Amino acid sequence: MKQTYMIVNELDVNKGGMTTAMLTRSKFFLDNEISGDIITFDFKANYKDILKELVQSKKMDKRTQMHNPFIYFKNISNLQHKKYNYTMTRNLSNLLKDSVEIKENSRISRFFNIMSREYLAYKRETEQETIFDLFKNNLRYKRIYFYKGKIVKTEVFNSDNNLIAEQFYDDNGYLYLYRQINPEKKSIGKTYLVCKEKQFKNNVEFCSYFLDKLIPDINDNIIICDGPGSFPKILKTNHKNVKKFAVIHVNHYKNFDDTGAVKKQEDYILRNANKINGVVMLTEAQKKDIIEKYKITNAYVISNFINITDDYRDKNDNKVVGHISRLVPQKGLPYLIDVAKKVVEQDNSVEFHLYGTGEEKSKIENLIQESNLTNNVKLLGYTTNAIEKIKDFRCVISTSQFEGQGLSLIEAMLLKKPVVAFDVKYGPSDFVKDGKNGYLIENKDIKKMANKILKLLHDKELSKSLGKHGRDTIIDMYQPEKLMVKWKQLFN
Ligand SMILES: O=P(O)(O)OC[C@@H](O)[C@@H](O)[C@@H](O)COP(=O)(O)OC[C@@H](O)[C@@H](O)[C@@H](O)COP(=O)(O)O
Repeated sequence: MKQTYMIVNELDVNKGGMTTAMLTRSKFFLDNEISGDIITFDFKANYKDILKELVQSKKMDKRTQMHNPFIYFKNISNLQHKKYNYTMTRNLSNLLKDSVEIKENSRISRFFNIMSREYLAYKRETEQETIFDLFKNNLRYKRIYFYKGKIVKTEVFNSDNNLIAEQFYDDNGYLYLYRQINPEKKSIGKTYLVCKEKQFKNNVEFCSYFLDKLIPDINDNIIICDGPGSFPKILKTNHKNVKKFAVIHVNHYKNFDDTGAVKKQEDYILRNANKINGVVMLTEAQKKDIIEKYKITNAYVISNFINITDDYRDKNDNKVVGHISRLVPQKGLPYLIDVAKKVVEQDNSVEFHLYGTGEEKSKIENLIQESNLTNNVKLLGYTTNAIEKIKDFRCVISTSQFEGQGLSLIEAMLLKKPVVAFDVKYGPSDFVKDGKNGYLIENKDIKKMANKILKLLHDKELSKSLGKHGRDTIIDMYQPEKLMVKWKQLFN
């Protein structure tokens, strides 16, 4: 049967967006006898520890594997030697051979050659990590990295101490990879593979070659590009039999813009749409605006699997409005404090709870101070247990000006809760049924959002009845077996 290779630049912990969605997608795929392997392109010396924590935290599937061009070309370079080459290590043992070791503490140390009458290098020693910074006239020109007893990587610097080149070593202590890095532009340039004895113009070229070397061109092996900046590496491949679909996650338009502009990264993925086997997106509304901005015929509509099956008995009848989302501009919290100003104007017993951490903490604190809704509108901060404090809220307001699918609300609905959400660009219009499960209010209409939010708070039954429909509405639209069937229809 057919095997999948999802694509993104990096994978780590504390990443809860694209990564979570890609990793969730893999789980369902394996259950439908299709492999959901990930492809990354960055160098992590400890990439093995990061992958094990994700599996242990039940965020990654044991069956999901990760392909990386540092791991791949190391395992191939490892084959061409038998013994460990301590050449680099001894070259360093030879640079510091006759130098005084000034141990500043248990971690920091400096080497001084009496004959050279100048400090030669610095040593930072920690648990399983030892770094060497080498100098010439008190100017850093090199950095030697050690991890698990062996040299893993060396970094070369210039006069301005800016990174000019990186070198990657295999498990037999040999140079298998190295690249040029533009000093000021901090951009990856001329990449040189050693075991292939090949030269790549940029990282994009190298990674295309890495995909050609990893994914065997065949009708079965399908490539799903999820990372927007990862697409050039997938568009410029030599595969002729391997299928390639792109997925637009967030809203494609340039955020908080009225000029009809589209984010550069996401603009390029849609202009080369023809070259791909199809450009898939979460909402049907985006399939229209995409056939408007790019007149595409390959655009498909498949939603990101909903991993929420929460069933509970809501009895907490308290006048409280909840908004669990990061404090990013796209959430438009300033509208939420306008809605709160009109809500607390009629009913002074209505409390506003905002949960999350981000770039607008001081913006909201000065906004809450204005109008003096201090005890009413409060910030609860980051919380692991979202469901528990959500179960307590009477209703969930979304003042977000743009969104991908409205995951924040799709979750509040699954927690049988009413939702007064602003009609968003590819947002609530897809699930929020005005009067049936919530209140889709036209954007920038505080007054319309306020009176409706008050109506939910002033009707213990209506709010519970609307919310009861909410969970059933989401379960009905977003069905795994048919979502998987939509995926299968693209693969077949
Ligand atoms: O041209 P290159 O030199 O090869 O590299 C420059 C390139 O333009 C960058 O690598 C891209 O910004 C990164 O590409 P991606 O968009 O595929 O990276 C994914 C992104 O970093 C994303 O934020 C990540 O998956 C984790 O997100 P989350 O924490 O929301 O789940």
